[PDB]
Amino acid sequence: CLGVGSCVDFAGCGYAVVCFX
Repeated sequence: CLGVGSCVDFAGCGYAVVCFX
């Protein structure tokens, strides 16, 4: 869940700057 749009964190926001984390 971040303001980035490269990947997703699936933390409710649906935005992650990484996919390996």
